[PDB]
Amino acid sequence: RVLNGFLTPVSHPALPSKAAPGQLSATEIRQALSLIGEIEPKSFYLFGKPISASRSPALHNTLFYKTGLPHHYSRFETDEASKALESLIRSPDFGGASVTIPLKLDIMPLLDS
Amino acid sequence: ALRLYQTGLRSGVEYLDLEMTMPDHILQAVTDAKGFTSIIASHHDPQCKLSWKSGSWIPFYNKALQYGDVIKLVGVAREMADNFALTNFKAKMLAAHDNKPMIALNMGTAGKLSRVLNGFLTPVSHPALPSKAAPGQLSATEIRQALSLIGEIEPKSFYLFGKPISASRSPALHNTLFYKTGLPHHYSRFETDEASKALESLIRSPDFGGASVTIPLKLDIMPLLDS
Amino acid sequence: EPTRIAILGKEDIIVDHGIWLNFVAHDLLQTLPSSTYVLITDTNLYTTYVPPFQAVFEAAAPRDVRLLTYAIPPGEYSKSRETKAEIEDWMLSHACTRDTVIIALGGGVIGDMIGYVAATFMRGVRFVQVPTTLLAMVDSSIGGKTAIDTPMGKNLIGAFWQPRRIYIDLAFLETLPVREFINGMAEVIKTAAIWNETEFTALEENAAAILEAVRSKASSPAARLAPIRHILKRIVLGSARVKAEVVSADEREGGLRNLLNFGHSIGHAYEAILAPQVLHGECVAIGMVKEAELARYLGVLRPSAVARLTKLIASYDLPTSVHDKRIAKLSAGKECPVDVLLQKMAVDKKNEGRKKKIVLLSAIGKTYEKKATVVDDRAIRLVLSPSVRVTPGVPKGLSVTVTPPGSKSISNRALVLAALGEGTTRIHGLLHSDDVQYMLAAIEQLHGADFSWEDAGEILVVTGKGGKLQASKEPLYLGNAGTASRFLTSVVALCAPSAVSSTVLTGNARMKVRPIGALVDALRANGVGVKYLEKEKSLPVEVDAAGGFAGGVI
Amino acid sequence: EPTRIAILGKEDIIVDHGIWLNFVAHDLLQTLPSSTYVLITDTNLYTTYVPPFQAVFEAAAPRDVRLLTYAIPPGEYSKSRETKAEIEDWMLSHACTRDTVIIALGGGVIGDMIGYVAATFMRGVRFVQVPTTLLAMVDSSIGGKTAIDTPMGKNLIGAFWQPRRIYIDLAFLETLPVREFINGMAEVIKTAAIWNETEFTALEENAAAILEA
Ligand SMILES: NC(=O)c1ccc[n+]([C@@H]2O[C@H](COP(=O)([O-])OP(=O)(O)OC[C@H]3O[C@@H](n4cnc5c(N)ncnc54)[C@H](O)[C@@H]3O)[C@@H](O)[C@H]2O)c1
Ligand SMILES: NC(=O)c1ccc[n+]([C@@H]2O[C@H](COP(=O)([O-])OP(=O)(O)OC[C@H]3O[C@@H](n4cnc5c(N)ncnc54)[C@H](O)[C@@H]3O)[C@@H](O)[C@H]2O)c1
Ligand SMILES: O=C(O)C1=C[C@@H](O)[C@@H](O)[C@H](O)C1
Ligand SMILES: O=C(O)C1=C[C@@H](O)[C@@H](O)[C@H](O)C1
Ligand SMILES: O=C(O)C1=C[C@@H](O)[C@@H](O)[C@H](O)C1
Ligand SMILES: *[C@H]1C=C(C(=O)O)C[C@@H](O)[C@@H]1O
Ligand SMILES: *[C@H]1C=C(C(=O)O)C[C@@H](O)[C@@H]1O
Ligand SMILES: N[C@@H](CCC(=O)O)C(=O)O
Ligand SMILES: [Zn+2]
Ligand SMILES: [Zn+2]
Repeated sequence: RVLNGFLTPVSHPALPSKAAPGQLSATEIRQALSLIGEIEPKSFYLFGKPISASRSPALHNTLFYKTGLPHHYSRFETDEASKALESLIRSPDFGGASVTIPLKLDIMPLLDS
Repeated sequence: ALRLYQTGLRSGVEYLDLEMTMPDHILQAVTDAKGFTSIIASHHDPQCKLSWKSGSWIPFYNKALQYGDVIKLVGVAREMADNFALTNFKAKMLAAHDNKPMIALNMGTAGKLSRVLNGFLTPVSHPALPSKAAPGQLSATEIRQALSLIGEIEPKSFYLFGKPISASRSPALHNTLFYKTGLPHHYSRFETDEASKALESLIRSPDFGGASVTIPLKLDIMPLLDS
Repeated sequence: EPTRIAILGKEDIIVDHGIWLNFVAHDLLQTLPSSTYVLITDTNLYTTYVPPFQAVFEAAAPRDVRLLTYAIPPGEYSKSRETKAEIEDWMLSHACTRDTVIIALGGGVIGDMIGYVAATFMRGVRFVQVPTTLLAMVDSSIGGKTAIDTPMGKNLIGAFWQPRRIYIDLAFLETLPVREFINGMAEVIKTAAIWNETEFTALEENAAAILEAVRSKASSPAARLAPIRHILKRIVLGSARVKAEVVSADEREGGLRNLLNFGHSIGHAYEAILAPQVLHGECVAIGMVKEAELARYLGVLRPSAVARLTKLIASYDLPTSVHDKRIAKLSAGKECPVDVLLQKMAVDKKNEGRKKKIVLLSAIGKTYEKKATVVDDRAIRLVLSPSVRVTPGVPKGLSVTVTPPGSKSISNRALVLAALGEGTTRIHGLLHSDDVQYMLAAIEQLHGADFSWEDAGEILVVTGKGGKLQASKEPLYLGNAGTASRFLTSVVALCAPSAVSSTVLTGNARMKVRPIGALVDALRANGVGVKYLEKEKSLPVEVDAAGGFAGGVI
Repeated sequence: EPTRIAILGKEDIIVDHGIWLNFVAHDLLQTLPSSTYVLITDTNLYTTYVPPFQAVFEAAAPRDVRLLTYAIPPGEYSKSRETKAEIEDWMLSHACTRDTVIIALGGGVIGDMIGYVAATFMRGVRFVQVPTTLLAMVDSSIGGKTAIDTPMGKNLIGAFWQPRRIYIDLAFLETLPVREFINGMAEVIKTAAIWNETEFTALEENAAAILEA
């Protein structure tokens, strides 16, 4: 069930039964895949400042945990869209990023589309 | 190396890892003075020159067999299949030589499954350590919860027998430790004044993992137990 | 002196020296023309022997001709269904067609596996054999038996498929390890034991000299083997000719070819359990001893022959028993239960249905039948088993004449005082012990007597030289023969000074810590010089070449 | 009217009707004596045609003789390295020795696979062919070409290994499905096209009548 990949039938704890005995939930399979190399972890970022009191990391890390993914979201304070920023953005570890003040406009040139 | 190997043996270490690549004159010297130390005869293949299917490991297995109390062979997985072949290989070796157990792994993130399925003396990491000894090794807890997701560690029911146990902290205690250690087991209440026939249904069930017993059943339980 | 050997009506075996890197490439291209040549060996051999052949071959080959190369892992585990598929799938990657000519470079593992690939690739293609081990030169490469192992046992799936050529380049023996040399000597001993008692006798004498040379640390691997270059040529030619003739007479093993599985009925059963850590020839050695002991139990083989075969096997440092300390060490104490051995013997290919067939020696150099003989399970079980269940009962009114083995006390003396005398004595019932075997060779080298056998070794013809012995320059190795060292210490004092003024008796590691103090005290007292060479009051001992003792009081 | 046909110097092909459940068992026991007979077919054929043969055979066979049976999955996928090993490992479970006589009951997939097993088992053992498809009666069972497929292509690994007997019982065509009939007509057309323009012309006229029936 873990290794099947395509349209794996799953269970869910809120349902009264399991359709078949010993089927795993989407979350369980997804965290099983994570424990083996099959869902490779990714870095997610918040770009801008001030982001000391931003709830985005709490938000996305919680959803990663809740959905069974191994990804991680973190701070990256910066006033400008630097060459050091685009190292992270173009890294193969890059999963995605939120962008807030003052970079909502200045980021666009670094992106392809 | 020789002096370092002897420092290990002199220190009375329970296991000592010598590589099979070491020259014969040192393999002999360390083997002769090993005493009650268990020798792990090891070989690693980081450049991926060897193969599980083809049997290019046999020459090392044959060598490790006569030097080690435990064989440790580690290769590289490029694809998921490379873990299947390893598992098959190990099984064939244990059938042929029951008396010398094996640690068999694939490095890399592709070979994470081989760590889960290895079973015997799997090397692990821990988050509190600064690095991982090898890239992509899993922690004991991670492997243990990986084993749980595949049913290699089948879940078990744990119980608290007696009364009153409404305000007992045992369930909080053991369920937390199950979660913390990576086990899939579950602990629950079962109030009862007597050691009933209904109690021993749970106790003799194949789902039974164990149980705490409190007032008033500490004495009345013993006849139901074998030993 | 490139000698060829005929097999199946053509001289397709050639035995020479240094033909791999000249003759072979040219002979392939001229006698077996093809678009595609496939050279397969193992990982141990590849980088040493393949690249130089490629250079030679690709220089000689024409424009539209190609040479493909591949190495498989070494050892028994490669005689497998997987390795077969691995090779075949690789060949088909390069669109190898039916005209392909395969070159098996290696020992019997390569010979058997690659030959079987050749036998089945596109329902059969041409291949040649280039044996690189002693075993393969004297046995595996000849005969066209190809196979793989399954989990059930040895060579259970395969094909008869004759190579177009067998190129035996004796030079490959130069880089061959000592263990693999001894391994192949098992097949050499086997061939002599079933076919030629004279070659057998040569193998006995050559044993000491062969091992010494093979274990030598001389200035090159070639100079290492030079002192026994003539012996090896005799062994390879001789052993190859026997097989070639046997194979010609009986290619598909309808009868006569059974004889080449001497020691293999039981040997292959051990090997199914002990491989890959225990080698084939090592198992054959153990099996030969049990199949001899079986024949002895059946009253078909004389005990003297069994002792003689066992001693030969042991003198080449092969195992005589499954309980050898080296087998335990290599196999991690792997057990071979009788029930499992019999289960492996039930799929021996000589068997006619449930009836197990085993080659029984009648004497050294002869076989009971010119094929394998049906043996009862009960007898095979008794030989393999460690314990005996004795059924009570002996025939009513029995009367028998039984001769136990000779007493070694009276037999050891008999040889000494016959050798010292004038005239010629025939000794019946002599116990051919280690003391006799080493004293006999000792006196031979002292030119003290002429020895000779009759009735297949049961009678020792001794013509003594009346005490006129000659001091040997070379020391006399005795092993751990106690009675021998004691008798010879006083006997070798009789020999007149010829090459040297003295003559030295040495032996085993165990002999060197064995007392002879009182006897040396007697010789010194009776005017015979004698100095200890290592430890005091024990061998080795250099003892003077007087014309006997002084005499008088002793 | 049992007509025999000569191949490689002997009349080892026999073409008759209803010989599977009488003649074949007796001919095996009389002309190819053995301690062990191994009858291998596929799952589609087994329960229809094997049990009645076992009854006949075990009634005729002497005391110390045995008949082993085995079915492999049907179709091209069974001409494989695996199925080969599966059969061989099974045979060796029952200590099949060199005297074993294999009976290939089925079409060309069985003929090719089981024949190749026969060709290599203990470096070759005796086997016979009992073709049950039109194709196998007119092509596969004759000639001794045995092979398996690899991922690369068709019949790339195999062996020339002639059966001692080829028993062609036309009655097997009775239960053969329509598609497998048409399948074998390709080999029949082929043979006529390379060799005989008169048979070819007959195949033209017979086409309408054959399909209808
Ligand atoms: N076909 C037959 O009739 C026949 C006869 C006897 C044995 N066999 C079979 O042969 C096999 C044994 O073959 P083997 O004893 O040659 O073992 P082998 O082919 O594995 O060779 C022995 C080892 O020595 C190495 N080696 C070979 N030539 C060398 C050289 N010149 N220098 C250095 N290293 C070298 C090889 O790489 C290997 O590690 C067994 O499986 C046995 O069943 C077959
Ligand atoms: N060796 C040769 O010379 C040669 C010649 C032609 C074809 N072949 C090979 O033969 C194969 C094709 O053989 P095939 O067409 O016989 O396929 P097949 O053996 O799979 O049989 C066809 C199908 O019909 C079923 N069947 C067979 N006999 C039946 C019966 N009496 N009643 C009902 N069902 C029956 C089988 O179970 C199977 O599903 C191919 O792999 C081809 O390469 C070999
Ligand atoms: O402070 C934050 O975390 C954020 C603020 C807004 O700009 C959002 O649009 C942004 O995605 C996240
Ligand atoms: O109520 C509880 O949690 C318990 C109370 C004690 O009797 C303990 O001995 C028992 O194991 C658990
Ligand atoms: O003189 C002899 O022949 C011997 C006498 C005893 O000591 C024996 O124990 C010894 O083996 C031989
Ligand atoms: C298909 C497969 C299932 C399973 O076995 O996991 C569940 C079932 O409901 C789906 O139809
Ligand atoms: C052996 C194997 C390791 C691994 O590859 O996970 C870790 C290393 O430290 C051990 O020696
Ligand atoms: N020595 C051969 C015997 C078979 C033969 O050559 O006939 C072997 O080990 O297989
Ligand atoms: Zn052999
Ligand atoms: Zn066809």
